[PDB]
Amino acid sequence: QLVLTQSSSASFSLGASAKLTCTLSSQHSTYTIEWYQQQPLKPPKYVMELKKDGSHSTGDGIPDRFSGSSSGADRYLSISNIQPEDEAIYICGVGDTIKEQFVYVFGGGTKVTVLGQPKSTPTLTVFPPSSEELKENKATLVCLISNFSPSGVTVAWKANGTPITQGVDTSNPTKEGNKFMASSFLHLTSDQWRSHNSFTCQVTHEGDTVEKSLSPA
Amino acid sequence: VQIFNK
Amino acid sequence: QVQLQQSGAALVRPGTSVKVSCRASEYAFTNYVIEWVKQRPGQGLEWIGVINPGSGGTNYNEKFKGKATLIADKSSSTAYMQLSSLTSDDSAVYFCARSTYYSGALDYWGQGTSVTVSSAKTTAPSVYPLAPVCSSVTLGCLVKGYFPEPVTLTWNSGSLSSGVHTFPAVLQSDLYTLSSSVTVTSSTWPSQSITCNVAHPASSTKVDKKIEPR
Ligand SMILES: [Cl-]
Ligand SMILES: [Cl-]
Ligand SMILES: [Cl-]
Ligand SMILES: [N+]
Ligand SMILES: [N+]
Repeated sequence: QLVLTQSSSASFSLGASAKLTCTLSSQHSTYTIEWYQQQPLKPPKYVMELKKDGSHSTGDGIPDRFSGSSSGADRYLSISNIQPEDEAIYICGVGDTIKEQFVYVFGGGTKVTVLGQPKSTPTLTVFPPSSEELKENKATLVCLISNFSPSGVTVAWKANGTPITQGVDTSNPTKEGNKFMASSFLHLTSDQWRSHNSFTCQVTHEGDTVEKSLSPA
Repeated sequence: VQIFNK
Repeated sequence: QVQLQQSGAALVRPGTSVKVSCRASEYAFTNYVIEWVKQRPGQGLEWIGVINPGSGGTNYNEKFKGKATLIADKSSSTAYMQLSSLTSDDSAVYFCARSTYYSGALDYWGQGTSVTVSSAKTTAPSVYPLAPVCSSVTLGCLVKGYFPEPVTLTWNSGSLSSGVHTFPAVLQSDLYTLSSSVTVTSSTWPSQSITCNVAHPASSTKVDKKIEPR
């Protein structure tokens, strides 16, 4: 039936021209589609209506770098200067009335990664267990990771040079402005906390390693 | 033809 | 000015039903259709259906017939979606969006309603104050063991907004843990009471924890 097809991922050197493909099921090669922009913890954004003649009708808030063209059953979204902010999932939508029933169908989305971007390395904020939590014979060590791009990180914890896997809970990155934030917690007994000379939060980001350590003394 | 009839 | 305000985060027990609400503002409700979309797990959107507010005319995705029930009430300019017999698959962010009766464009979208389906014990956070570690000082707040999401964290109930960073929660055995930090001058704290405020609607609790010096 009505099916929109896109590649899942696409990557583009910052500043270069990006061309994204949303192919229409052959039976519906003449259909008018919409483009949508999906970025993190934000509602999806209307980008344009794109007809078969290549006529486009972009929504509020959309830069000129965004253009539209058609080549048969292929509908295209063209971004002239691929900027960091353009980094998003691009999804195409199409409506038709089969019988007297209105359907809308989305394609799988194209996650666009802008390449050649300069990185931001995490900065670390560590907290020892509160006196209050220690009274319950529990000890949560806190690692707050700020100001990183790209999103990808791995967190490890060390107890005096030796890794510790148990009681480690690590969050997913989330976006704050142009960069990302994350959190890791190490769950110990108050004895384990007092019986070691140091514990270390170790974040690994794009080849770089950042470490901040805590001592019970 | 494409139809939008809601 | 055109705004679609959706209902709050809802915790639904498995095998029960939920009603989510989308209230329109700054436009004539009956002149446009309200459409409902589900956020897919990794990437993507899934169309649920549309309601013609004037006629009560509903169309649905084949997959949501017998699961979703779209309604709209002209008076309060509000659209409602009922989802029934919910499982963990129904745990997702659901959006309402506006479209013309003539085109496919969903031009204005709602903020989203996050639905959590679980039989997990509703648990109010345990909040610990985190004093500075060892002109300015970074204080912290630990929010340990809460279910479900969301919580709302402020400092001095929103009065202390400058230099706040509230980091993503972690999930482990149906209990969430979250931390926040704040950098203040030596002249603000400890001279002034600085509190981490944690409201958890599902437990009807609110805790204000004073950060106290060592
Ligand atoms: Cl592509
Ligand atoms: Cl209900
Ligand atoms: Cl102190
Ligand atoms: N402030
Ligand atoms: N609350």
